[PDB]
Amino acid sequence: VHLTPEEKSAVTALWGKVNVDEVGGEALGRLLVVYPWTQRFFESFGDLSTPDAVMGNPKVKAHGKKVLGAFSDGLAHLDNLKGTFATLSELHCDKLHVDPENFRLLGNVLVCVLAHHFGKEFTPPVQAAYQKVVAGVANALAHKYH
Amino acid sequence: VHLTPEEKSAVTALWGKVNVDEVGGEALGRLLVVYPWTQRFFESFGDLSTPDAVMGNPKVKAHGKKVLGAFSDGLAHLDNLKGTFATLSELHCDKLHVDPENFRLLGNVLVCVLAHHFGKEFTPPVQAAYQKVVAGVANALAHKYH
Amino acid sequence: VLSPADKTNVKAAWGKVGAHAGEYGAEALERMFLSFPTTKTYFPHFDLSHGSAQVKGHGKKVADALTNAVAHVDDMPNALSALSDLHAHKLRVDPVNFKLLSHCLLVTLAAHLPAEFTPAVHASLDKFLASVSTVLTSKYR
Amino acid sequence: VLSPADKTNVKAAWGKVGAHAGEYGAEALERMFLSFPTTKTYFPHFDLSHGSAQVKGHGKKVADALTNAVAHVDDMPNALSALSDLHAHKLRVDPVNFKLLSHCLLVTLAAHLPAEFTPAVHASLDKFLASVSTVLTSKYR
Ligand code: HEM
Ligand code: HEM
Ligand code: HNI
Ligand code: HNI
Repeated sequence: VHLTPEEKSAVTALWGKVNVDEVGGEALGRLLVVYPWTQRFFESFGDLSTPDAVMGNPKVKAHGKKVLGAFSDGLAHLDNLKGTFATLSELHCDKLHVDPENFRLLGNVLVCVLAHHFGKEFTPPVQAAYQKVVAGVANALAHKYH
Repeated sequence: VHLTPEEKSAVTALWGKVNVDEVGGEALGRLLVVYPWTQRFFESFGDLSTPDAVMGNPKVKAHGKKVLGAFSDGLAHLDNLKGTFATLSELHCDKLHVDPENFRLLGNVLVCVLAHHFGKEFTPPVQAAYQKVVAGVANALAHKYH
Repeated sequence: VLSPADKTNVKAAWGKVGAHAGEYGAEALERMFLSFPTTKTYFPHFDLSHGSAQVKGHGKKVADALTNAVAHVDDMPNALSALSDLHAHKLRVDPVNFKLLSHCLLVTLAAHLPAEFTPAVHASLDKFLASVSTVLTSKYR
Repeated sequence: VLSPADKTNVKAAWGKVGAHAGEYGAEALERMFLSFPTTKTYFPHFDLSHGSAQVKGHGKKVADALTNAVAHVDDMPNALSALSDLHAHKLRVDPVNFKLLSHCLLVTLAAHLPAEFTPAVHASLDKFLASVSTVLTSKYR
């Protein structure tokens, strides 16, 4: 949460211009191509033997859509991340058993995804804003491990 | 991330046999040898240029004494590792700048040291236990981040 | 990685392992499964209760493997080819676990070889299994 | 080194980099100092602030270093030795800073080369840095 307002205003700002319909599938899809092992959690989804394969899929995109929401949700609540992701922290840890290290990887893929969509507009300071954020979320998403 | 009786008793018991003047040195000395880079927060310890030089460094051997004292006392307060390590968290974080990853590393090194001294007595159930302590402790020690 | 000296050290450590690698490898598994349980799923069809059958056999599996890799130090990506495909595509093993088993494997050597497990061997040994782990999880598709 | 498909793309990623490579490298560095302040205590002698030329030439150094590391791919430990020896030994650099710089590099490449930032090059590029990262890490002591 510990973000200067300047960063806080910068975030929502950029955040607004985001295609909430595409970005998440972009992120989660990329997560699988870049970090394959992570596929071991989405066998329920289908063809993921090739990139275009993984990328095309509507579940992967359908899902990232849910994931992003959880992010928007997080952004709208920086002073309460731990609380905001509680059941998720359980779902991912207790039930699913996702290694918390993949929370950080997704967090950084999201950052690459944004960067890809806003080009030069995703400036070094803005990125800095987001890193404090994606770290804030991966970190509270793994709390039921703490 | 919680400790049962069977465990609590097992962890206390074995620690009872831990020579608080030799484990730290070993644990800290191994960190410096196994994970070289950790050597950067200890350049004012003079020489640590070879395994031996490090292992026989009254500075090295010294510091691990207080590092393990740190553990030994935090092992008394298993229910509030967050309090017990509060002041050390700020230090290594805001002051020292030790990446929280090296905390998971120092603990597994320690566990490696307990196995090297108690051989067969450091049985799996024994390790399962000590693992949770080093886990909470590394976690506890990375608190002033997150 | 693992400089020449490391090559030298790894073999020193191996030497004293000999045919022991069956209990040792099995004890690492045994231990890993207990200390970090999530890791249990990669084996949902396995009986891994202390002393168990499948555990011991699989123990030889992992062992023979490391001797192949050690005797094959410079030829690691290829000499270990069969495995990569299995652990990456079929198994899709989260790399963190190769960190978990590697640690346990280490706990075991140090518990059965107090004179071999020195700070120099240690570093050389961890680097070994790190280098084996990398080549075990790099192939993913 | 790794998948010819991986060298295919990595070759083609720096194929549109060209003369910008110097500048892209410095953005990564700049990105790395702003998002991960701690990395700044490795350069306590530079004007780590905006526009510093120090970062500039420096980024060029890293970029070329990389281009150079793209060339001698199948033998990076070799062609990057003087470096293995410089960051691992001379400066003792925690590998978490390598993962950080590599990440800042993908973001820079992503911000400037959208059409070339395909998931496939993203994976290919990220592995290449995992490796370059290791070489400047597979020699500490
Ligand atoms: C920290 C970033 C992450 C966030 C915010 C997040 C969020 C979510 C959310 C909101 C759900 C909805 C579940 C539901 O109620 O249907 C979900 C499901 C799920 N997530 Fe994540 N997640 C993250 C990282 C990961 C990672 C790294 C993995 C592993 C690759 C993962 C694997 C899964 C799986 C397997 C499901 C259930 C899919 C199903 O319904 O079958 N998540 N996640
Ligand atoms: C030191 C690193 C490791 C080595 C050298 C190694 C080696 C091997 C070998 C040789 C086999 C059997 C190949 C065959 O004959 O079919 C195998 C199987 C297997 N390994 Fe590993 N392994 C390592 C780490 C891991 C880790 C970290 C996991 C996951 C926690 C794992 C999970 C498995 C599983 C699930 C099988 C298949 C068992 C079966 O159904 O037959 N391995 N491994
Ligand atoms: C390699 C990095 C590193 C790691 C992983 C690490 C891990 C740990 C762990 C286990 C997670 C514990 C319990 C621990 C405890 C301590 N450390 Ni650590 N320390 C590290 C680097 C240091 C350094 C450097 C100091 C000197 C601090 C100072 O300013 O005096 C230090 C000092 C201490 C002190 C003494 C502080 C004082 O005199 O005021 C304690 C106690 N520690 N350190
Ligand atoms: C933050 C830690 C850090 C990281 C992660 C890192 C990662 C990398 C990577 C990743 C793939 C590459 C290719 C690389 C390449 C280089 N670095 Ni790095 N370097 C780092 C800290 C430094 C420092 C510090 C210097 C010298 C600074 C000085 O005092 O001039 C340096 C100098 C260099 C030089 C110049 C050498 C010379 O003087 O001839 C090259 C080339 N590098 N560095």
